[PDB]
Amino acid sequence: MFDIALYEPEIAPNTGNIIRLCANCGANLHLIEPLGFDLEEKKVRRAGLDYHDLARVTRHKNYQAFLDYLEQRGEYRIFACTTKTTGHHVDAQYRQGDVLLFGPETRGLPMEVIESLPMSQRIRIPMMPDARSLNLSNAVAIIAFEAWRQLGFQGAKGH
Amino acid sequence: MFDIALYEPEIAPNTGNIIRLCANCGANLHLIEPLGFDLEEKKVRRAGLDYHDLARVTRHKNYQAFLDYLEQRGEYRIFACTTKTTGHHVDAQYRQGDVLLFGPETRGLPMEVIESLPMSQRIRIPMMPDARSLNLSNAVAIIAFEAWRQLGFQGAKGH
Ligand SMILES: Nc1ncnc2c1ncn2[C@@H]1O[C@H](CSCC[C@H](N)C(=O)O)[C@@H](O)[C@H]1O
Repeated sequence: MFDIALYEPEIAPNTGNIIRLCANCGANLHLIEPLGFDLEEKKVRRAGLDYHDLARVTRHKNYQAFLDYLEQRGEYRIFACTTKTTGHHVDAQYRQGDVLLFGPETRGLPMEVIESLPMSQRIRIPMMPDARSLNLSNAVAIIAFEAWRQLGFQGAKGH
Repeated sequence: MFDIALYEPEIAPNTGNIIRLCANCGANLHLIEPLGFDLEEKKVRRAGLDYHDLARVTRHKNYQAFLDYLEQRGEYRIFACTTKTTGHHVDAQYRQGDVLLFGPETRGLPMEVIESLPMSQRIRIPMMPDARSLNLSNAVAIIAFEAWRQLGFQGAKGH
């Protein structure tokens, strides 16, 4: 129903956490190369997963490959998840086909990518005043579960 | 505000993640001993933390020490994150003074602790069927940011 996309993810445990999370809320996961890690079976199993958990995972050679993929697939909206905007994750009206795009742990999303999208499709999780940024998988968790809430948790156990 | 409490946390990176998270949303963090790890200065620095992040952290000898601390301080409600209930994190009405209680990664909260609280104060995060459990930090993030949302993000940058 909606997808999650990591731009050049750097830290493996984060991507592990985000794979569990996508299974939990039923999102597909997009990893835009280059990655700071391999999905080697031995590291994947050490973190309590296996090859079947990596079915929702699609790799792309670069950002433009990722855009070409979405166009040739169906209707979509990209949301740029960044500290560098004024609009909250709760003020966006989410819908089937949306893509939540997240920046790398260190540099964050490139200015060009964020600027390619209108204000309405840029979203910041509120933070205490003396705070620089959330851990990547925490940001994905928060924004993913706000989108899912707005979609009435379509497809959840007992719901 | 509201607080977060970890019952016998076992895995260090999770608790590191959760200390950053408490600073980011301005919650106090309660660690109920025994822990599965030491908080040695060299591991704390390796995980990108300092004195200021560790001021938010209060340790308790056991569950009852944690309860004694809370009643010596004012009104409070404990909310337990558990799979053993029907109520979603969204369906609870959170309020200033509430405490979000989380079980150890490898064990979950003791039956007795969950049973000590009424149905309304037991909460589960929605899950798609037959999905691996969330990383503990992500579960804390989801429930913490729902409580914060209901409190209109009191105290966030520019509020
Ligand atoms: N408050 C917030 N709102 C929205 N997304 C956030 C966020 N905090 C982190 N993220 C997401 O998590 C990614 C990794 S954090 C990167 C920021 C970097 N440490 C810096 O100095 O700026 C971000 O690019 C963004 O997509």
